[PDB]
Amino acid sequence: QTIQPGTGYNNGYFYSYWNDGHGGVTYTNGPGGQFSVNWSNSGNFVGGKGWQPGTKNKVINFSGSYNPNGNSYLSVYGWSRNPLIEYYIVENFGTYNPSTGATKLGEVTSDGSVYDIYRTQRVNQPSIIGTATFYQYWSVRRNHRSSGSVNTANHFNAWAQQGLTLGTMDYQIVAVEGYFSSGSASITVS
Repeated sequence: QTIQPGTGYNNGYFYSYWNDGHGGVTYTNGPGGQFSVNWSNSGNFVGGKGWQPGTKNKVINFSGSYNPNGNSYLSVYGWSRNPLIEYYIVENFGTYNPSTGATKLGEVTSDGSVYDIYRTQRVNQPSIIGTATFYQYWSVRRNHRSSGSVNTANHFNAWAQQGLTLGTMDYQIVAVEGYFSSGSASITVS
C-alpha cells in the first residue's frame, strides 16, 4: 500500500522510505519484494526493499522498470556500524553521476560489468546513529541496467582491498533515490 515515510517489514521484506518533506513523491509497497515509486518535481527521497539486517555475502536479484526523468539513482544501498559506513552499489542513474566529486580508489568487475570505486566523507551529517562523521563508499556500474543480480561479496571484497573494513551490517535494500526530479520505477527484490 501507499504509505508515508517509515520503515518496517512488508510481505517478508524490510522496507525503508524517507523524504525531505518537499512533496511530489508517492511510495507504494507491493506484493512480495516489489515496491513502486512515482514522483514529479520532487525533493530528495529514498525508498526501497531488502533485508534488516543484511549480510556481507548476499546475492541480490532485482528486476522491473526504472524510468528516471532527471537526477535519480537505482542501487543496492545500506549501512554498517563499527565502522559507520553508508554505501552504494549503483546500477543505473539519470542525468547525474553520483560519484561526481568523489575520490576514485579503483575498479572492480562484477556481474557483467566493470564498476568504478569511490569514497567520500560526510562530516556531521545525519545517519543511522544520528549526527555523525562517516565515509561513504561507492561502486558505480559502467553498463547501466534496471534488472540483474548483484553479488555484494565482490564489492565488499574490493572495498576491503582499498582500505574498507565493514563491521556490523545494518539494513541492505535495493533503493531508488530521487533529487528534485521526476520519474517512475517498479522494482522487485528477491
